[PDB]
Amino acid sequence: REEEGLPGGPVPRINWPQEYSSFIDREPVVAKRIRYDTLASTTLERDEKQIES
Amino acid sequence: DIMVPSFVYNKLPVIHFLQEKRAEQKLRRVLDETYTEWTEELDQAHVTDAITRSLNI
Repeated sequence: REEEGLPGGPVPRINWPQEYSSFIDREPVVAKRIRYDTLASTTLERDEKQIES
Repeated sequence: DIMVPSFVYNKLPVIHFLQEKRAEQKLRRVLDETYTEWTEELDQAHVTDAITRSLNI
């Protein structure tokens, strides 16, 4: 995945256009987008050389 | 020259048998004390969760 260039972190299978229509208030929807967008922009990986050491 | 030798010769078989049984008992005890110890290591999911919290997500 890194060679291809896709985001390292997991990405949920969501259709935010539907979520916007479903929810009445944007605040929870915007917060959810902020969390997932931040999650998809971070590499949840550790250095397994030091860990094994 | 005659008596003690004869009685020693008579003793030999039983002692040999008993010592063989004793050695077998030692080997059996050695085997019986062997248990495989399965160690438990901190699940990496908690590490991933703590990483997420540190990000302020």
